[PDB]
Amino acid sequence: ADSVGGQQVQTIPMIRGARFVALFNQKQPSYFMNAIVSLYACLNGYLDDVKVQYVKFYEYLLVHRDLGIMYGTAKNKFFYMYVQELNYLIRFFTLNSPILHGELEEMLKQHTHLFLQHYQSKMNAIKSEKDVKALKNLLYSCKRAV
Amino acid sequence: QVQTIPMIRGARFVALFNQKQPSYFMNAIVSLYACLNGYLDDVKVQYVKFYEYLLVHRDLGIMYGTAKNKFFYMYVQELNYLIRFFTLNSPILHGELEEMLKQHTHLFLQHYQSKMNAIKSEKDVKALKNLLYSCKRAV
Amino acid sequence: VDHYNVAQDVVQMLTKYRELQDIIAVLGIDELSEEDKLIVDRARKLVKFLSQPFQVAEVFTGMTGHYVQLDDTIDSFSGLLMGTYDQVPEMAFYMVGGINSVLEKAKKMAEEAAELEKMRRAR
Amino acid sequence: SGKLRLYKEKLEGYNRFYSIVKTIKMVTLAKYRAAQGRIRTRDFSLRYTELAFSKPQASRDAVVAAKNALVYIPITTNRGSCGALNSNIVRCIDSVVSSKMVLMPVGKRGIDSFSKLYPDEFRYGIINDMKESMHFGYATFVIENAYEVSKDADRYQVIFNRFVSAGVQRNAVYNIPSYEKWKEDLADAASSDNQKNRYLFANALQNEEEQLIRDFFDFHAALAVLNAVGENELSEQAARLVAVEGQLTNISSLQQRTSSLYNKTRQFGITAALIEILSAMSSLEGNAMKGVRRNKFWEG
Ligand SMILES: O=c1ccn([C@@H]2O[C@H](COP(=O)(O)OP(=O)(O)OP(=O)(O)O)[C@@H](O)[C@H]2O)c(=O)[nH]1
Repeated sequence: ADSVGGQQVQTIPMIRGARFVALFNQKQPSYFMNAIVSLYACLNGYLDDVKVQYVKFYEYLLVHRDLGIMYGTAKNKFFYMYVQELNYLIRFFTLNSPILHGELEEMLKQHTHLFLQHYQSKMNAIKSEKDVKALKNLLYSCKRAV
Repeated sequence: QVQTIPMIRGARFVALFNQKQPSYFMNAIVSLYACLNGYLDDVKVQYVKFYEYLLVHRDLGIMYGTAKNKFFYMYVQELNYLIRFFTLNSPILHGELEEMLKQHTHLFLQHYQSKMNAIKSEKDVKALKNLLYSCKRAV
Repeated sequence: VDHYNVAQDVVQMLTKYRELQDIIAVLGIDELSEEDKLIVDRARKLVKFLSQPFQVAEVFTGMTGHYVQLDDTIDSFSGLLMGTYDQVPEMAFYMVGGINSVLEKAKKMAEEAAELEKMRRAR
Repeated sequence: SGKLRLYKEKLEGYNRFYSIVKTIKMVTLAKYRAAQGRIRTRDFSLRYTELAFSKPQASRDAVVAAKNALVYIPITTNRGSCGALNSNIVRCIDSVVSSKMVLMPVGKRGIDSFSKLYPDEFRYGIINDMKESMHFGYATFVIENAYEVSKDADRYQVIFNRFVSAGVQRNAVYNIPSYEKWKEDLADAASSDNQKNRYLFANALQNEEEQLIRDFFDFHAALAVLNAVGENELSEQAARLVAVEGQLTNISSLQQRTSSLYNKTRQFGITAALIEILSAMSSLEGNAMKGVRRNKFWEG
């Protein structure tokens, strides 16, 4: 409200408020586990290094994919986003609990590292007439996919 | 802040208009005449109510034994109908009016405002504020 | 008459504090004169001193509530406005009732600070 | 209705305007504070410039005596909303109108204000984008353009705004006489007992070469211009805050007035609609007529 006509200052509250506003965009209702995990990841600053345009793609990879398993780096024993039955364990035990807090942080850190290393790096190197359109279509599809 | 003669008298008049109870005709007209003729120019705005209270109720001239008027005193409430008859500018009631106003202003500036301008103690500041509150509510 | 005078003084100080808050937000704290700084400190103490814990909230807040007498409030605010309690820390007025509570909280804060400093010197 | 929505839209627009002006106030205050640092670092660069040019002189003889061009370099802001600075500068210039007056104003507002009022006493103006810090190069550009405007000029009067405090912005003048007149005055001070405060300064200058003296003259003239522009910028930022605060107060008054009108209009509209409906209902009821009752009246 105090930077409408001036260059904004990229402080921590704004760096996370932008992502939070970006995450609220969705077409279909979200399963509780996916939504709470994404909100927790954005709350602890795991999306600080992710551009606001790629937040939806990051969330889609977190939910419907598993970078750790893809690159053979996942070390968690049970906490994986493909285990849809962790929703009730999360509901009974909050994310800020020793049962789930450690593996949750490990998975989020690994996913953020792999994303920044592999996907966003290629996104920032897009220079063509068709790759740009393909990236735009992918981002739009991910916007209404999660 | 340029303060010309009209501004000073206007501020004093606005200060005098602050009232709680209706004022007797003689007191109100005498105070208005004193303010209009520039007798409150040296009096600070915040002390106008105290000055008016001293003029109406108390009598500095009698207190310090420096009174020269024969009849014109604020304690003589009978003068109200004499003032109402001719004017405050009549030659009968003009000389004594000016004399008592000048004496009251001189004594006030010499004794009361001089001391009020030399108050720094927190207790004395509170006492002065209480005095001003009381005066503003009683003439 | 004392009640009315104290109430008017508190209102005037709060209004002046709002004006000074605007000024410092524009220019800065260090630009205020000596009188303005004292007014700001007293007004902040007043704002912190107007809060009170209710006995109804003892179960939830866990701290005993206070029932302040009328004369006690008048005396406390009159003393604060004059400047008698210019040495008490600002936080001593937060969520307390009366003036005795302020003194007790200030003493407890001083004791806690002394104990912490003594422990620090050991290590 | 439409009129109610009209007032609602007007109030929303005023709110948007108020928010934008508040952001402008914040931005201006940021630069006011950011370039407030000058205050600590000023009032020491121009010490021997005083000796070079400070002279208590009458405002008439210095004006009437000269028969060559009198250059004037008023300092004016590019953007409006500063306040009364430009108006006061224009008034000062108007009071000094002469057949010898020549204007090389500074800033877009100064150009646009002195071009129309003084068409035959205006040559061209200088403009600086407020992107970098006011530096020596800008002052040198101004001085070079001033010389080229009138090289045989009796003096070069710079009029600017001095920022005494956050709320005080006075008008100040720097007078820069021609090299010949300055040399004459310097020689008189060095020789005669008069101008005893500049005696050492004048004698020191005379001992040196003439190129050094000319460089000294140009260097200190540029310093004076630099001081003038810096103070004008600071005064403009401060002065600008007053104008922005005035605009905010005006916008708030307009918002209050429009809100009052909106409330009044909606109440009147509701009342009028209800009265119209009730009038229609009463008209319908009145036309109704009670017919003959078909009941056993005798059975009672
Ligand atoms: O033919 C000449 C004569 C004199 N000068 C110049 O006139 C000035 C006379 O200066 P001084 O003779 O008064 O002082 P100085 O010995 O300390 O000289 P510097 O070492 O400071 O230069 C000096 O700055 C000298 O260079 C010339 O440049 N050319």
